[PDB]
Amino acid sequence: IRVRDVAGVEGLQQIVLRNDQGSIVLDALGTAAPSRLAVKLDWSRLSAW
Amino acid sequence: KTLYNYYSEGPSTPIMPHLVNRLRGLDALAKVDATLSKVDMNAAYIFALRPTFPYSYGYKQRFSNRRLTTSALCYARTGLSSFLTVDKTYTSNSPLKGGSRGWPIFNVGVSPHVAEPHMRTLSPIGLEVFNLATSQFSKTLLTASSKVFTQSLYTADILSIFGEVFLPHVMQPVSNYTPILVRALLALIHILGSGSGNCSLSSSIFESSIPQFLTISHSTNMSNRTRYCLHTWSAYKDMFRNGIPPQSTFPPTLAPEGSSARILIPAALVTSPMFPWLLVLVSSGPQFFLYSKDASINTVDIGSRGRITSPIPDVAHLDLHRLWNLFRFDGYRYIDVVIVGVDRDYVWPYQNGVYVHGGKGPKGTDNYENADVHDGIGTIFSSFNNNVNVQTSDLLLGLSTLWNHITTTYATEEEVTMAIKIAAAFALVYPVQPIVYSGCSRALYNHTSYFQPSSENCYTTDTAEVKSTWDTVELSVQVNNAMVLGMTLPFGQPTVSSAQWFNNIDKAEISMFKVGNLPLQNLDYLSLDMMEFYAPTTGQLYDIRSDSLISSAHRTVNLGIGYTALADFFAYLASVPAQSFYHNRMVTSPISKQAYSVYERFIERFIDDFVGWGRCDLFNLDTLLGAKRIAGVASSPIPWHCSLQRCPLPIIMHYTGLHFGQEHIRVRDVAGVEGLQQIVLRNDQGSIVLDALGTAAPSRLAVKLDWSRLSAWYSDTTCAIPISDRVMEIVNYAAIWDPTQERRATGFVYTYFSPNFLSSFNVSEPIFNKTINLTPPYDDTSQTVIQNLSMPQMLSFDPYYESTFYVVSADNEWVPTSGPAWKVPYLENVVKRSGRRLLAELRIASNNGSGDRTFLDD
Amino acid sequence: ADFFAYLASVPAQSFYHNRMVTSPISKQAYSVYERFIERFIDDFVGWGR
Amino acid sequence: IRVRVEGLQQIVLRNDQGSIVLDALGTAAPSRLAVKLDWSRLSAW
Amino acid sequence: VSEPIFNKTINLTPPYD
Repeated sequence: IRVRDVAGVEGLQQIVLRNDQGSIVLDALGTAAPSRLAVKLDWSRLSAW
Repeated sequence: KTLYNYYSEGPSTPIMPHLVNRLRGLDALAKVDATLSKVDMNAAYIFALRPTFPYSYGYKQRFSNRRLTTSALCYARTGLSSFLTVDKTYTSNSPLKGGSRGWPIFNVGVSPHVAEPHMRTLSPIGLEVFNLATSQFSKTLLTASSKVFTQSLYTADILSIFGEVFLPHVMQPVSNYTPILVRALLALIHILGSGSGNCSLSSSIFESSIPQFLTISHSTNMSNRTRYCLHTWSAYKDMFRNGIPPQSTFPPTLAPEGSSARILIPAALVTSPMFPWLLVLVSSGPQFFLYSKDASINTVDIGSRGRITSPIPDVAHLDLHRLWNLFRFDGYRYIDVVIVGVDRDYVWPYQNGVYVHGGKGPKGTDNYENADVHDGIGTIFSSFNNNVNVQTSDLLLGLSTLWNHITTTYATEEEVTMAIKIAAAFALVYPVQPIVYSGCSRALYNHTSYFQPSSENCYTTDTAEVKSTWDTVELSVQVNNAMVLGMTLPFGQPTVSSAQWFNNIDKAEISMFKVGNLPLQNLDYLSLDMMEFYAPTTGQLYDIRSDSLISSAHRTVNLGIGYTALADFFAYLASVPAQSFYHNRMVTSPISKQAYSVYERFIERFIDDFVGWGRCDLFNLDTLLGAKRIAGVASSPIPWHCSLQRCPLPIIMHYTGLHFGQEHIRVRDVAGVEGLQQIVLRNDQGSIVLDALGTAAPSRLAVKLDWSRLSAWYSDTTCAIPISDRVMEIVNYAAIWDPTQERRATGFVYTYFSPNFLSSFNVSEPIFNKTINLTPPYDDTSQTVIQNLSMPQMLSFDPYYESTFYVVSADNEWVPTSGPAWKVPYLENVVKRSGRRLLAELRIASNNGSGDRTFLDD
Repeated sequence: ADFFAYLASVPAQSFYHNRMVTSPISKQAYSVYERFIERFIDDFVGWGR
Repeated sequence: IRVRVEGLQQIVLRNDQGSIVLDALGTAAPSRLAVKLDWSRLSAW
Repeated sequence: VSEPIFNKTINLTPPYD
């Protein structure tokens, strides 16, 4: 379980949705779920997930 | 570098060099990316003008078994972002919750000092004129070189009308654009609003966000206007003898109103959006008043537990002033605007019905003969007309364009830096400091003159949730006047001037005393640069953030908050009591002027060491010593033991490096009497009456030799403030013993912030719109215990002479060297970027795929 | 200029009669495009852009 | 008997209305230990 | 005052009383 304070945006991804008029509608932060290959190379990723 | 380096560094023994070096380092860290007011205006504005200061909070108690908050997270902000008043057309007298009857005016004068002009390079035409004027002639009657003698000293027949008009300036080419840059920074910050979002005297009404729509109001009485005349170049030069207008027009600084200044602008630059902002920012102000278009949408009321009520109960009878309305600037009173290169049928592209001297006339005729004088900037371009609704982005577009043009073409890095530092002195506005008072223990009732608990200037208006017991201010007329008179700027100066607009009568009251002064902008430099007689300085910025108005404004607000924090630190070191800044500062104990005599030394040394401007323009005692005093407002019975402190403690720790962590709370068992003193009182019969234990408060010299003593002093004397009752836990065990007081026993003072205001700290950005949750969902400690963000007790109740005083045991069971028995609030600064700030950083640093920065990187 | 507008992703519709009332993409596109234009003008023409 | 550098103290007292009522200079009477270590201090006293 | 100009806005009163 992670308790980090975060000040540098490492590991973060911007999630954007835009309508047909070109205007942004969501613009939310997000973290990427690990792939099964990633856990195959490092099983602790599954524990973190 | 914010933490790790700076948050792990504490104060050093020579404290002024340490504080100045830290402030320089923090200014280098103040970074809002310039390519952010491109994709998201509002987020960039919020980041620039309303910074956050994250910190962690906790409490400690010795024998509790109750959970209590341990590592909470909060975001501390300072300042008024706008001002709430009764509307102009309120004919009633019933008090309105949050609506002040009037507002302060922070009147700024014209400095007697002149910004030092640095050297400039001439353009090819200026160089031609210089070479002509320095050439060798025979001065015979055959050529025109004799006309300087046969016609007049001021003849154009050798250097043209232009080289003749600009001859003194091309003999010695210099310029300085600091005054206009200062006015630009101030206009941006005052229109948008720095601070915490608080927008009232009520400490609980908050402005939802940066306003989106503004409305302009004219006032003949309050406004500080400039008179304008419009001429074509041909018409302007035809009103002087043999043509040839005067060479220099810069007036003496003591008499800017004596003559008429002129500005020479080519026809190409007139249509620029920066031109009306050029006429503003160099004139007197405010020439018009700015209000939020609708107060119901952008104002909220925050309860003591964080509940947000969007429509506050008296929206329809309130006006939300911008800080623009609270400041008054002195500049030029008469300005001639001369357009160069237009025909005799020239038409003023802005406001209709305005005819340029020598342009198109009212009847459709050309070569208009009258030089009409227009009173105020609003009588020309209609974008500043009365009752005009505008969106703030279009209003500030011209300001941003002006800043970029001047800084990238005419100014230098030194001018921009100096303008930022000067503007910081006027960038923030704070309310009168609220303080509470613990009272003293019943066991010491006969040895005190301050037995009962009390509070001063604690005003809240939320009725949705339960109100804190310390907030008992009733906003009557006299109290409203006193609280307005207590409001201060970052260096602590209050204002004596104020305005008032209700019923249907518009009235202003300006005093001779001024909060400060700004230098005049020399219009000759502007004319020379727009007429292209000086070479541009385009390659002399060296910084980045200087070409952008918004990044510079962020630097200015950061510096201004730093000024406030350092001023509070200095007031603590100088032992300046909070009451020395209230409305009745001049009629209470003589300690006020004595404290000023030390406070001024601290501020003057800081300003000389860091800013570099003339000190008297940025801080002086005139408004402090010119206090008016309201008769019908008696002061609360509180001892003068707490310092000035307009900022919460975490901000002060950010700017000074003070450490107030949990490691300073003492839990010793005590078996040997080390560090203890016996406090004895005897009556005239020789019998003992008190015989109490006590610990000696540290002297300022002791903390100067060891700054950790100050951290320990905070732990030994601070208690968490309760919500529902006026019984602080500390008074059950401890009291102050002051031999310099006739009755030696007192309680504790504790600068106050109120739970409503503290709930605004629960969100990482100051946006409050009924979808934000300010209530801590899994911690109920704040339901009964308020954070204590006050600076500790003052360490000296006499500005000049040092006398030891003590914390004594009031109950005879608690031993002072054992440690506190109450709840002790430790603190720590934390580096933490908000989610909104991280999203913006991803936009402009990892998802920025603009064509430039890819293809024009070479 | 056409090549720059392509490299700067300046849409064709940002030069129509209704370029201001259609989308906020237009102002951003102008901001990007003017940099290419000024850089070229200074590098080649030498006159004041 | 003295007839003519700084071993004195400024003694301050204030009342409830923040007003200084004494603001006077004073000098400390010697302790009996000081008299024991220097008997001329009693003569000065 | 630094200059011999005295009309109406000049403050000739002694500073800080």
